[PDB]
Amino acid sequence: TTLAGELVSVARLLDREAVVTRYLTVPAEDATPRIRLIERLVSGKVGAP
Amino acid sequence: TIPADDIQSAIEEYVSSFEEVGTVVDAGDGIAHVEGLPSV
Repeated sequence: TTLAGELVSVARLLDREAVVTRYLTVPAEDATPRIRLIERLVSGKVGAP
Repeated sequence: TIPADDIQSAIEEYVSSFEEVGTVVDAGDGIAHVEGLPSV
């Protein structure tokens, strides 16, 4: 239920700021910069799963 | 929860990212489009 509470506002933010949505969407090969992007953004925001 | 609007930082070091084989996405009649290749 808190995975809901987490992920739903994750989606809220990702929707309202489409600019970085684009950058974490670019299908370049090595995700590592993008996983760093999203975790650097919201690691201290959420639970691990 | 919500970030402190520091997304611009996240993106600017996402490109602080700074092995480069772009992939063809479209092709036809002597014109191609290539994805990737951030430093061309």
